[PDB]
Amino acid sequence: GLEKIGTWDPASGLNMTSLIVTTILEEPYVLFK
Repeated sequence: GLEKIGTWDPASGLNMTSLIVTTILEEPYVLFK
């Protein structure tokens, strides 16, 4: 039936109700040291 679903009021509007760096192994950008 008719149920309240939230309020309205003029101020409040309508109030309803270490970094893991993954990479690839690829020379020469990232090779295994």
